[PDB]
Amino acid sequence: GQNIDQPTEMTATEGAIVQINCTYQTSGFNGLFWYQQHAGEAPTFLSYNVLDGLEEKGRFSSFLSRSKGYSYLLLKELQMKDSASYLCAVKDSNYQLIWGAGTKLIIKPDIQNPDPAVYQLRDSKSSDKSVCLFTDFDSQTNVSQSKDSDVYITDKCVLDMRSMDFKSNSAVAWSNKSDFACANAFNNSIIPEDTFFPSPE
Amino acid sequence: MIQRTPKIQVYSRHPAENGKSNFLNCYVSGFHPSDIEVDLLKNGERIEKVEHSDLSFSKDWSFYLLYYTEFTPTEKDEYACRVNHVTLSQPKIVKWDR
Amino acid sequence: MRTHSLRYFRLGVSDPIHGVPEFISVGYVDSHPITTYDSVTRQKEPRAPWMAENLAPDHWERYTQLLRGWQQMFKVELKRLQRHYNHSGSHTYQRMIGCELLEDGSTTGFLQYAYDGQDFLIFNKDTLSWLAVDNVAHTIKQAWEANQHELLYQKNWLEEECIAWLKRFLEYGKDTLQRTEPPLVRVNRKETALFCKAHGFYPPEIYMTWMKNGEEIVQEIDYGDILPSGDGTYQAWASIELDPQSSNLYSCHVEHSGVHMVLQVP
Amino acid sequence: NAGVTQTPKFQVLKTGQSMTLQCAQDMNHNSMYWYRQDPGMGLRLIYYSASEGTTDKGEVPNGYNVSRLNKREFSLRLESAAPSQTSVYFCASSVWTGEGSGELFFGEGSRLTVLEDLKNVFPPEVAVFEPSEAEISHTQKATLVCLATGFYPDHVELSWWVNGKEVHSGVCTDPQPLKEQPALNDSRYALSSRLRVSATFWQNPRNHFRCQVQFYGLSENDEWTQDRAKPVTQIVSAEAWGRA
Ligand code: NA
Ligand code: NA
Repeated sequence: GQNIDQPTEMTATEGAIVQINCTYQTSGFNGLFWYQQHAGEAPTFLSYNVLDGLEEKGRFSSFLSRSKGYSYLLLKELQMKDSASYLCAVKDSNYQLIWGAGTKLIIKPDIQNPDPAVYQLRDSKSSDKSVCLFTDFDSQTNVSQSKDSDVYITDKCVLDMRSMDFKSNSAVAWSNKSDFACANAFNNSIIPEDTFFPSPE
Repeated sequence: MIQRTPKIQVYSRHPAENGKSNFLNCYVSGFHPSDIEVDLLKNGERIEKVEHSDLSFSKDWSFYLLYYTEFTPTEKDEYACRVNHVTLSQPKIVKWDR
Repeated sequence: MRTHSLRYFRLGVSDPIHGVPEFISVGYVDSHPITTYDSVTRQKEPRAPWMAENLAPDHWERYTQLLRGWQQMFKVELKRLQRHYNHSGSHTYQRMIGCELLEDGSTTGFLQYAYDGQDFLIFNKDTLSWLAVDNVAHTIKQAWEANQHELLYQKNWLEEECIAWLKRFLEYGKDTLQRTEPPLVRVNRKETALFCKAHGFYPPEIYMTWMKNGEEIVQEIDYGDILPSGDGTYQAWASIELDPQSSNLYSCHVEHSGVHMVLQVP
Repeated sequence: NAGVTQTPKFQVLKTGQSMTLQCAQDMNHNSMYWYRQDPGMGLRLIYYSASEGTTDKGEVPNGYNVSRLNKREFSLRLESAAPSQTSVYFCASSVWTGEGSGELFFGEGSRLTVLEDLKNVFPPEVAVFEPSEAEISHTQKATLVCLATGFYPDHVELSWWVNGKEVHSGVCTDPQPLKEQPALNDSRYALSSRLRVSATFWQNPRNHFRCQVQFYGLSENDEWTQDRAKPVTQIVSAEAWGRA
């Protein structure tokens, strides 16, 4: 049959270069498309190739080799706004579009001054939950999901304070258990040795 | 605009022999535009059961057609093809010659 | 193999006579029609039996949809040309695309348009540009050449896709397209000239000429058209005027599908 | 100007319910399409319309119907909704079809969830948690956290409001919800968001913070028989004031 193959997910560092591959086996060829789709949004057209070679469009370049049946989308000087899924699609001999599953591009921010810490947020009088914030850690740190059923841990989020040109990673953990404490909330993750744990009470 | 008059050629499928069943062809070609009217004639009378191919296209943008019917040639019967086109002030009749 | 070609035609008429379609599209392999579509049927149908037997209904349903779209675009384009020419009445718009697979393995590819049966725009797939015949075509040339990606698409379709379709259709109807029926050649006199006629031959490509004492005389020869006989074979002829004041050795020469033939007139 | 406009943004359906998705384009395009997007696979064409006056089935026509009402509009019809039709639907258009280089213009998308029983639908519980004092003294920054928990399906829009105005700078919301019970198939969801401001901005006692979650749920015609409150479309929010 006809299949389009691209990697499920790619992770690169801010400011670096990433190459997203797309190989296709189709009955006939009338061009290859690349689309960008931010999470929760509509795909938007990026590029079109039908003859062999490389075409540039700002920071993005698209290459095509008809004989090898593959293409790549080249992203230079990666920025955080490049975080999205990238969809490749090929028109076959009957002008039908065959879509690849898409590649999710994750961008690690460059944290100039890491200050990893786990903070206890103040309780809410309308909630029985205790909330902990693991924040300001380097982008190489991964946040593992909870191994306790009544403890909930979200994946890391990259926050951008525009006025100060400041970026920081953070993840949240919460629970209503009596023995839940921020000192052990992220115990299932590999956290930096210098992580700051302020005193309770 | 340039309007091109049709070229009319009347001929038999096989080398004709009196008494042998044959096909009388009228090949109309080189005309433009596409609207055209063709009739095969037997002794000056229109032949009812006459078939024709679909309108065909040439590389020089003109059109062509083939009208034909099954017949048996005799020394007495005279055959012709009558064609009408916007480039013709009156119908043109081309007789079968052999 | 011999030289083979695949071609698609489109015809658009702006103010057609009642019952006459405003849009027609027909495909050919060599001299054989293979597909047909018009604005009346609004369906793509086979015109050769070996096409219907090798293409699934999914193929005809898909291109029927594309042709309905191509019909609408053709009407919009003809509407635009006739407005730019400031022409009233009924006018014709034509398109021809196709390719050739030559005997030596080389390929050719072509795409061009016509207005009122005359050349309008001709595509050059090597320079990737359109040749305009007048200023109405020049305006269209500017708009089409601004879309560089579509020019590249046309080059790929002509050089790659068209050739692949041709080889595909060539295999489907090889019993028809790749056969050889030699011509039957005869010479007779008519008042006074020598007519040398061939008939019953396929493919239609044939070369007939007269020679006088072993020397060609093309200006003297009258060449007849290669005409369909109606049974899948073709016929042709060539005449030459007879000189009544001197004896000469006339001979009809016929070449067809790699075989040469000589008929000396006694 | 508007491009491709499709509605509705979200929709919950019971098995067997009817549904019509609207799509209009104002770009004078001729070709329109209806896609569905599912995890782990590329876009699949449901139906398409090469030009006004003709439509044809795509790769997955079964369960759907379309109407090319005019040159601008191309509606998708689900006559008897099925759980397999839970997906994100995208309508698109192009200038023409049968050409190589013409690209597609996509609408914003429609997220449909089809359920056997509406008793699985829950609105979110929303709470705001004020910044850590240790964070303020260590970093001179203050991070508030908003938790939206226990909602189903994942049809929520979270936003922060500072002094009556919606803000986006300094805001990070989880791009994907968290399954509260990851083993269950119909698990309720949790969503977290952070708003980080300077310490001086948080320490202004007049500054007001609010996180709002728009939940898309049931409507008037949806039948409800549970003891708890009917989980209709609603806004759930919580607030906090600056602390000096
Ligand atoms: Na006339
Ligand atoms: Na259906």
